[PDB]
Amino acid sequence: MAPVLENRRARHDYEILETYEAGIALKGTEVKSLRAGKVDFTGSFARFEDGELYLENLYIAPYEKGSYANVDPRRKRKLLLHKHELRRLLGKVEQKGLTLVPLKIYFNERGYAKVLLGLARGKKAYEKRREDKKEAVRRALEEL
RNA sequence: AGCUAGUUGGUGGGGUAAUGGCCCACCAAGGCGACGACGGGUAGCCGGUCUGAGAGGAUGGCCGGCCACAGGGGCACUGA
RNA sequence: UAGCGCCGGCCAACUCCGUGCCAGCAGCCGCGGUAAUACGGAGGGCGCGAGCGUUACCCGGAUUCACUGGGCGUAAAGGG
RNA sequence: GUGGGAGAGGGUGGUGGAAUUCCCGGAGUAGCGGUGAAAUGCGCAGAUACCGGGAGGAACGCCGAUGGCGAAGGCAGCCACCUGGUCCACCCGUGACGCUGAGGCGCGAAAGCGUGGGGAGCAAACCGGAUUAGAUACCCGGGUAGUCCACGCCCUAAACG
RNA sequence: UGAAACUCAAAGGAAUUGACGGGGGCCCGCACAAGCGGUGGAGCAUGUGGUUUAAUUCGAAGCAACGCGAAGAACCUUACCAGGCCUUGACAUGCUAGGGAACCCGGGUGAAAGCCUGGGGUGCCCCGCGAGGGGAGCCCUAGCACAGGUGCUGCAUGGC
RNA sequence: CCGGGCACUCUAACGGGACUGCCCGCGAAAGCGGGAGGAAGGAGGGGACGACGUCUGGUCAGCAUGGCCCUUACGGCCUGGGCGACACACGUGCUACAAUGCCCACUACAAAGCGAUGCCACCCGGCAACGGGGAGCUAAUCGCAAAAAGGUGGGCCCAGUUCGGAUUGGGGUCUGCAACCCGACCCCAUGAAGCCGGAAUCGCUAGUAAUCGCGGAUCAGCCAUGCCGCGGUGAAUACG
RNA sequence: CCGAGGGUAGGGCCCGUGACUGGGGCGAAGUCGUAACAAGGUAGCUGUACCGGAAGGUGCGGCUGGA
RNA sequence: CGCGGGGUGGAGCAGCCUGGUAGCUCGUCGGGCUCAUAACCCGAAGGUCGUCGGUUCAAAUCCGGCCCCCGCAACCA
RNA sequence: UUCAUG
RNA sequence: CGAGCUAGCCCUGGCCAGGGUGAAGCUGGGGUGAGACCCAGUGGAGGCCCGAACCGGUGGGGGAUGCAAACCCCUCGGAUGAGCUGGGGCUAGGAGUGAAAAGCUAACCGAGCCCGGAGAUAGCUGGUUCUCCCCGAAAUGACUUUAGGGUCAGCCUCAGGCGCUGACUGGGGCCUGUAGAGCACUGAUAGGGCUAGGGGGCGCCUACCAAACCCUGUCAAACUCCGAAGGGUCCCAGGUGGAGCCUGGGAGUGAGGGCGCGAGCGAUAACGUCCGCGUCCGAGCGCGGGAACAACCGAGACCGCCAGCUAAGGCCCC
RNA sequence: CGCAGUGAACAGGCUCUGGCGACUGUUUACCAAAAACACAGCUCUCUGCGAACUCGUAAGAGGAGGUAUAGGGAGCGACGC
RNA sequence: UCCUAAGGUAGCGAAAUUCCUUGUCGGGUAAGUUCCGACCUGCACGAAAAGCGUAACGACCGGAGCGCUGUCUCGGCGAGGGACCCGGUGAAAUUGAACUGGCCGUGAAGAUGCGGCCUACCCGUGGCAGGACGAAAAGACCCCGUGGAGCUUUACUGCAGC
RNA sequence: UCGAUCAACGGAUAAAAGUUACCCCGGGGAUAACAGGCUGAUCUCCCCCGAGCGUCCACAGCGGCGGGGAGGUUUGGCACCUCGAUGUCGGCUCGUCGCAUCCUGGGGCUGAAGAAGGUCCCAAGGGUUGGGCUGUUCGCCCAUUAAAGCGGCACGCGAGCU
RNA sequence: GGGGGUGAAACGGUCUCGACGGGGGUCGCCGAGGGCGUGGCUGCGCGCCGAGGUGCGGGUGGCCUCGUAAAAACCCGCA
Ligand SMILES: [Mg+2]
Ligand SMILES: [Mg+2]
Ligand SMILES: [Mg+2]
Ligand SMILES: [Mg+2]
Ligand SMILES: [Mg+2]
Ligand SMILES: [Mg+2]
Ligand SMILES: [Mg+2]
Ligand SMILES: [Mg+2]
Ligand SMILES: [Mg+2]
Ligand SMILES: [Mg+2]
Ligand SMILES: [Mg+2]
Ligand SMILES: [Mg+2]
Ligand SMILES: [Mg+2]
Ligand SMILES: [Mg+2]
Ligand SMILES: [Mg+2]
Ligand SMILES: [Mg+2]
Ligand SMILES: [Mg+2]
Ligand SMILES: [Mg+2]
Ligand SMILES: [Mg+2]
Ligand SMILES: [Mg+2]
Ligand SMILES: [Mg+2]
Ligand SMILES: [Mg+2]
Ligand SMILES: [Mg+2]
Ligand SMILES: [Mg+2]
Ligand SMILES: [Mg+2]
Ligand SMILES: [Mg+2]
Ligand SMILES: [Mg+2]
Ligand SMILES: [Mg+2]
Ligand SMILES: [Mg+2]
Ligand SMILES: [Mg+2]
Ligand SMILES: [Mg+2]
Ligand SMILES: [Mg+2]
Ligand SMILES: [Mg+2]
Ligand SMILES: [Mg+2]
Ligand SMILES: [Mg+2]
Ligand SMILES: [Mg+2]
Ligand SMILES: [Mg+2]
Ligand SMILES: [Mg+2]
Ligand SMILES: [Mg+2]
Ligand SMILES: [Mg+2]
Ligand SMILES: [Mg+2]
Ligand SMILES: [Mg+2]
Ligand SMILES: [Mg+2]
Ligand SMILES: [Mg+2]
Ligand SMILES: [Mg+2]
Ligand SMILES: [Mg+2]
Ligand SMILES: [Mg+2]
Ligand SMILES: [Mg+2]
Ligand SMILES: [Mg+2]
Ligand SMILES: [Mg+2]
Ligand SMILES: [Mg+2]
Ligand SMILES: [Mg+2]
Ligand SMILES: [Mg+2]
Ligand SMILES: [Mg+2]
Ligand SMILES: [Mg+2]
Ligand SMILES: [Mg+2]
Ligand SMILES: [Mg+2]
Ligand SMILES: [Mg+2]
Ligand SMILES: [Mg+2]
Ligand SMILES: [Mg+2]
Ligand SMILES: [Mg+2]
Ligand SMILES: [Mg+2]
Ligand SMILES: [Mg+2]
Ligand SMILES: [Mg+2]
Ligand SMILES: [Mg+2]
Ligand SMILES: [Mg+2]
Ligand SMILES: [Mg+2]
Ligand SMILES: [Mg+2]
Ligand SMILES: [Mg+2]
Ligand SMILES: [Mg+2]
Ligand SMILES: [Mg+2]
Ligand SMILES: [Mg+2]
Ligand SMILES: [Mg+2]
Ligand SMILES: [Mg+2]
Ligand SMILES: [Mg+2]
Ligand SMILES: [Mg+2]
Ligand SMILES: [Mg+2]
Ligand SMILES: [Mg+2]
Ligand SMILES: [Mg+2]
Ligand SMILES: [Mg+2]
Ligand SMILES: [Mg+2]
Ligand SMILES: [Mg+2]
Ligand SMILES: [Mg+2]
Ligand SMILES: [Mg+2]
Ligand SMILES: [Mg+2]
Ligand SMILES: [Mg+2]
Ligand SMILES: [Mg+2]
Ligand SMILES: [Mg+2]
Ligand SMILES: [Mg+2]
Ligand SMILES: [Mg+2]
Ligand SMILES: [Mg+2]
Ligand SMILES: [Mg+2]
Ligand SMILES: [Mg+2]
Ligand SMILES: [Mg+2]
Ligand SMILES: [Mg+2]
Ligand SMILES: [Mg+2]
Ligand SMILES: [Mg+2]
Ligand SMILES: [Mg+2]
Ligand SMILES: [Mg+2]
Ligand SMILES: [Mg+2]
Ligand SMILES: [Mg+2]
Ligand SMILES: [Mg+2]
Ligand SMILES: [Mg+2]
Ligand SMILES: [Mg+2]
Ligand SMILES: [Mg+2]
Ligand SMILES: [Mg+2]
Ligand SMILES: [Mg+2]
Ligand SMILES: [Mg+2]
Ligand SMILES: [Mg+2]
Ligand SMILES: [Mg+2]
Ligand SMILES: [Mg+2]
Ligand SMILES: [Mg+2]
Ligand SMILES: [Mg+2]
Ligand SMILES: [Mg+2]
Ligand SMILES: [Mg+2]
Ligand SMILES: [Mg+2]
Ligand SMILES: [Mg+2]
Ligand SMILES: [Mg+2]
Ligand SMILES: [Mg+2]
Ligand SMILES: [Mg+2]
Ligand SMILES: [Mg+2]
Ligand SMILES: [Mg+2]
Ligand SMILES: [Mg+2]
Ligand SMILES: [Mg+2]
Ligand SMILES: [Mg+2]
Ligand SMILES: [Mg+2]
Ligand SMILES: [Mg+2]
Ligand SMILES: [Mg+2]
Ligand SMILES: [Mg+2]
Ligand SMILES: [Mg+2]
Ligand SMILES: [Mg+2]
Ligand SMILES: [Mg+2]
Ligand SMILES: [Mg+2]
Ligand SMILES: [Mg+2]
Ligand SMILES: [Mg+2]
Ligand SMILES: [Mg+2]
Repeated sequence: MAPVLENRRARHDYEILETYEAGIALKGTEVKSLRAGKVDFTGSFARFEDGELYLENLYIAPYEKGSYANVDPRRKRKLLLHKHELRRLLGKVEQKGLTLVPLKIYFNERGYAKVLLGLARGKKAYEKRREDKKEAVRRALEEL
């Protein structure tokens, strides 16, 4: 029921080489909050641990109908890919120096949520500032 | 930014070791106030101490002087 | 018995490793994004040493309340 | 003080023409208006332009300026009245009467407000026309308060040299 | 008349060098204008985006990437994917060392590579009519340092 | 083709020639407007040439290279596939959409080139691509080679056509161990879209644009219509 | 009589708090316009009034820190 | 609870005439412009016409009736 | 003389 | 005809005890250049304040055939004003007057009262006065500005004429399409088999997820291949009865109701409502039973009788 | 001197707020006195005087022996905005 | 984006207006459907049928405190005038006759009167009011009347006036 | 032969709309609102079947889908008495009754260790509070209580009152 | 206290919009996770009972030798 979400800083931070419509296996209740918009990806990507992907460190609120049936909210959820795609990205992590970041969590005609993963390079826009006068002149005094 | 009505002054007392509205009677309208009265906040004050180039700024612990307090407040007695 | 601070500049004393805008540092400027003399450790150094640092407070720097010792066109400031 | 001087200094009272609008009459005919270009609008109900007469309001072209006066605001047709400031000369008189001034008091553009009056132009608001993505704006048509007078308040300003 | 809380490490004045201007002046270039022929319409070729894919290798991204690196992709190229495989290896040597030392011929398994496999067997250092032994190139085995990377980073770089 | 021979065109060295050099007008001078002679004019026309630096431009995938990472794999070998896929979009080009055009024949006219495991003359065979002999060339000597557009005179008759040549089927030749993904051509069928193009946009100031072919590179073949060069015909306009 | 203290009633000053609200600072590369600085594409700023989501616009006047 | 009024493109709406002839703005997709997004320009495309049953040759059109939405009433006691 | 933003 | 109440106005008289606040002025002072202004005093202003008379009537209580067809008590509002009030006067009926309520206008005003038209009209309610005897309804249809009324027909009576025709029955002959029942049609249908179009991957393909057929099942007011009881009509008969048919006079009635049966509406509710066939009450509750009780059961009251037999119902007593 | 001194009688309960109406008034005689009506004030409109308007068939009268700062009507109802 | 002539401005705002509604928060109270202050998805405020304020004022209306109290928990006592007794004068509305019990039924559907039972000597006086569908007013609400008025109007038709 | 949405269609006028809470008259229980009645759809109660819960186990407690009643207190339906009047909501006052019980007294089961409680059977003899808000019955609360009963009696009660 | 409504969207008809692991099943040859294997093929099969060996030997039970009976230490302390 939720619209397309946004990984705001990752869309505006990492260069998206290509995408995948991945999948998430929700571990039992973390559904309606993601169906109402409670998701914040800041400090999260999708990390493998030697066989499979987990969407790491994603904070979703435990739903308030479960008065005591809450879940640890920022966890590593079992992401879903294909198997050749999965071992492909498992290779590509060590081939190219990537980081695998989500872009959105959008729903399909089966009424399911799919986390749109995407590749990174870094998109290094960070300006290493040119040297001010009071360091260039003491480097020049060293050069004297 | 006005304040004060024992407030300001006199006379006559009373009390005090003693002057004094220190307190009481009667009369007189006075006393104070932008040189900061009144109200509020803060504060023991000073020799000093610290700092400062000096002027000054801060501070008043210990030591020394003085006031005030002795659970808060009032009150006299005794006695120099 | 020798420790504590500090080593980007101010401020005396610099390399390596680990970290990768994270963990963290910080008094200001700012460092941190994969070669970090600014973070964490080691080496080395510097300062002080039974102390070294931090904090708060005060004075100095602050000529930044200017009496010594500032200004007022445009900088804050001329009153219509 | 004596003699003058210049001045949009201020206030009162008149007064003059141009121009705008409106009215009235004469003529007039298919448009005028408007912009960068248009439409809105005004117009065959005789509009625009043109002539003549009248009303009435406001500002005063040229002179006129890099001018003058005023303490500041400001102040501009001309006349008269009342009146301030200021300057020159004479060196005539007073004999330091001086200067600045917190608080005061007065003046204080323009806007604004009150009570009347006046209302021609201009014109916030407002309505329309385009404009533009949108336009609450520029541009254009209209259009009230206001602008104006008198009294009375407001008392700010890039009240700046 | 006129605060503080809180916040900022600046706010700001003049001036300089630039950049910019829907600012000016002057001057220019196929920049416009004047022309002629095109593209965009169509079919194809090639390159690219995207999608697909097991992979559709990667890089280039306004001008200044897009008939470009690619002045030759059936395999080679090929870096990619799939599968068969090999491990100090296609290679550069250099060491310890039983071995074979230069090398030729095939057979079998196999998609090929690879792996398994049998017949001829070295002048020379040499003391040699001697048994031969130290032992010099090269080559295979077991190892060693290492080779290798079209893996990343052209904001760490040279070069261009 | 030579016998005689080099006159020339040429070839490729070395030289000259063009500099405001002359003269006039303007002008302080530089220089400008013009003229003459010259083959040429006021940088004669083109190249190569691209400053200090910017875009933290591009390339670690041409190489070199610091750093980090893989080291029975991210290395290495091979077979096969892909790099060519396709719902579409884009960029650059090519052919087109015709009668100034197209088809067949015939005859001209270039420079630049490039070739001993190559270019292949000239025959024979095959309509043809090509195949079998084989001449010459170590190449101003032989070859690619035909030049095309032009011209000649025959066709077509404004027609989606004798325009167009995409597509698809069939017959084949070469290269290569190998043409199915995916080669090039040849031939015979096929004959589509397309009848000058939206909003926009590009190229060009003289041998330029336009049109036409040729060569080369890499290369077994080739994707080539691309690129790099060469010449043939050869404009309009630039008021400003 | 005065008298500390207590009460009552009403003042003053200061402080905490108060649904809600007006603004203010400050966040993350939010939305919305483009007001300013270039004749900021309507010269700007200010007084004041009115209006307008909003910067702002317009009127009257000033100023030049505009031509 | 009863009247009457709508249902039409992603949304907002014209409509559709006895039934046969369906569109408009914005949005959309592709292009063009732009350094890039806006804006603007060019090509189209999109709809079981509220479901359902009815007479009809044929329904979106006309007749019912049912579901959502709108506007009304729900008065006298 | 038009025309908003990174 | 009334403004003798009241509402307003005109003229002319009256009335308002007493206190209190302290306005403008005026006087003096402060101030200033002059003032504005600010103090004190003085003054006496007011739809000013408290408050009696007076006017009014706010809240409550009493009163309620009262003391009174508006009162009394307590409490209140105004009380020098838009005041109150005496006298003299004006205005009058769709008109006056109104500080507005449609209030007031002679004790009841959305149009006074009195007389007259006028014995208005009343589809309405009431009421209708002696006796006996005979016969005796209806509450239905059509139409109504009609629904409580009326016209006509139906039912009723009277008189006359006609003379077995009448209700009822028997015999015949028909008509019809209800109850039943059945799928022959129009539809709805349940299970199984067969098999056209969509759904599972869809190339032929896969469960009654699905037409027609097919056996077996059913249902219908708007279905009938059938279809009775009956009912209607005609004829031939029985039928002498407050039977009929016709003409004329007089009507009443057109609010019906219960019960039974057939149905509708409702809920397979109502002493519900609307019909059809009756019946009964209406008008027979007059009587018996039902405990009582119009319509249930029995039965049609001319009168009498201290006779009898009986119906429904009873038989222990009441 | 009383418990008590307007010693009896007459003789205000007050405050905080909020609505509505500015206020004082006036009304529904005889169930409503109010948040109604009026009210000064505000604007609109009409009327140049044989005035509009009103009453009356007409004269005539009110208007008014008034004259736009005046009358008639309508609305709102002090004041502030 | 459609419609309009135009889409409600300021100021108010669950209101004398808010249906849902006791909106939802606050405040007061122990507890507050009312009150006050707020927020405003205002069925349906809103600018001279004026809007929002407003000091004074009000026999207005709403809500709180304080004081005081028989208003009340919850009543009590006492006086006076009636009431009650006696003497005097002595009305009234109403009235079918009444020799007028209660309950279960029943009946025009709410009985003293009918049936069954159960109580019950005849007659008063003072009382309370439950019944006699008590009285009063030929319902004042509703309906019918082809009634009647008042009033309105872009009902119809006239007339005044113009 | 033509002029009728004279369609209110056997056609009142050739021509006609509203309102009355300012009302008035004649009438009606022919015709409503209150109440009663008949009914019992709805409402309240208990009653069957028992899927299914209740870890297990239909039944301690529950009880789908459905069914059968009772009671007349709700909202109604019907219009039968009353419109020549049956005064009408609530409160006060006084009560009285029913049981389908809220306590209290008994008791059964219990998923009843004890204390509690739940549910069901008997059981009206006695109770069943004081407040805040609202006109309120009813509710929401406040503080209690052993419990703060559900009703009827013309939604008891106005010839008793407000 | 009841009526309405959702707390993943065709008034049914499918699938984890496809994939990830966790459960189970299918397919094959890969010959082997395990193994009955299985016949063309192709033997004389060598363990007891035993003692010993390298530079001064605790180790090392057959890591080797060998039959009327006897041979070498592949490593460890290693002055
Ligand atoms: Mg940064
Ligand atoms: Mg940086
Ligand atoms: Mg710096
Ligand atoms: Mg002493
Ligand atoms: Mg003293
Ligand atoms: Mg100092
Ligand atoms: Mg003390
Ligand atoms: Mg003490
Ligand atoms: Mg002493
Ligand atoms: Mg140093
Ligand atoms: Mg970290
Ligand atoms: Mg540190
Ligand atoms: Mg690193
Ligand atoms: Mg480092
Ligand atoms: Mg300091
Ligand atoms: Mg200092
Ligand atoms: Mg000084
Ligand atoms: Mg400044
Ligand atoms: Mg200044
Ligand atoms: Mg003047
Ligand atoms: Mg001057
Ligand atoms: Mg002198
Ligand atoms: Mg002004
Ligand atoms: Mg004003
Ligand atoms: Mg003014
Ligand atoms: Mg517009
Ligand atoms: Mg004004
Ligand atoms: Mg001023
Ligand atoms: Mg100002
Ligand atoms: Mg100035
Ligand atoms: Mg100035
Ligand atoms: Mg431009
Ligand atoms: Mg094209
Ligand atoms: Mg084309
Ligand atoms: Mg690419
Ligand atoms: Mg390029
Ligand atoms: Mg290939
Ligand atoms: Mg290949
Ligand atoms: Mg080896
Ligand atoms: Mg880096
Ligand atoms: Mg570079
Ligand atoms: Mg040249
Ligand atoms: Mg590298
Ligand atoms: Mg790379
Ligand atoms: Mg290299
Ligand atoms: Mg490899
Ligand atoms: Mg390629
Ligand atoms: Mg092309
Ligand atoms: Mg041709
Ligand atoms: Mg060549
Ligand atoms: Mg040959
Ligand atoms: Mg050659
Ligand atoms: Mg040649
Ligand atoms: Mg073209
Ligand atoms: Mg164009
Ligand atoms: Mg070539
Ligand atoms: Mg190529
Ligand atoms: Mg953020
Ligand atoms: Mg601006
Ligand atoms: Mg701007
Ligand atoms: Mg601008
Ligand atoms: Mg402008
Ligand atoms: Mg400027
Ligand atoms: Mg505004
Ligand atoms: Mg602005
Ligand atoms: Mg404006
Ligand atoms: Mg459409
Ligand atoms: Mg729609
Ligand atoms: Mg009503
Ligand atoms: Mg333009
Ligand atoms: Mg623009
Ligand atoms: Mg923006
Ligand atoms: Mg008379
Ligand atoms: Mg009067
Ligand atoms: Mg005086
Ligand atoms: Mg007085
Ligand atoms: Mg008075
Ligand atoms: Mg009275
Ligand atoms: Mg009084
Ligand atoms: Mg009074
Ligand atoms: Mg009084
Ligand atoms: Mg009289
Ligand atoms: Mg009247
Ligand atoms: Mg009347
Ligand atoms: Mg009358
Ligand atoms: Mg009569
Ligand atoms: Mg008559
Ligand atoms: Mg009738
Ligand atoms: Mg039947
Ligand atoms: Mg059938
Ligand atoms: Mg049929
Ligand atoms: Mg029949
Ligand atoms: Mg009738
Ligand atoms: Mg009878
Ligand atoms: Mg009987
Ligand atoms: Mg017998
Ligand atoms: Mg007294
Ligand atoms: Mg009043
Ligand atoms: Mg009255
Ligand atoms: Mg009053
Ligand atoms: Mg009254
Ligand atoms: Mg007069
Ligand atoms: Mg009013
Ligand atoms: Mg509200
Ligand atoms: Mg409320
Ligand atoms: Mg509360
Ligand atoms: Mg209350
Ligand atoms: Mg409203
Ligand atoms: Mg108005
Ligand atoms: Mg108000
Ligand atoms: Mg009052
Ligand atoms: Mg109260
Ligand atoms: Mg009492
Ligand atoms: Mg008796
Ligand atoms: Mg009875
Ligand atoms: Mg009897
Ligand atoms: Mg009684
Ligand atoms: Mg009665
Ligand atoms: Mg009656
Ligand atoms: Mg009638
Ligand atoms: Mg009348
Ligand atoms: Mg007429
Ligand atoms: Mg007629
Ligand atoms: Mg009719
Ligand atoms: Mg009346
Ligand atoms: Mg009235
Ligand atoms: Mg009754
Ligand atoms: Mg029942
Ligand atoms: Mg049942
Ligand atoms: Mg009952
Ligand atoms: Mg009835
Ligand atoms: Mg009645
Ligand atoms: Mg137990
Ligand atoms: Mg009881
Ligand atoms: Mg009752
Ligand atoms: Mg009563």
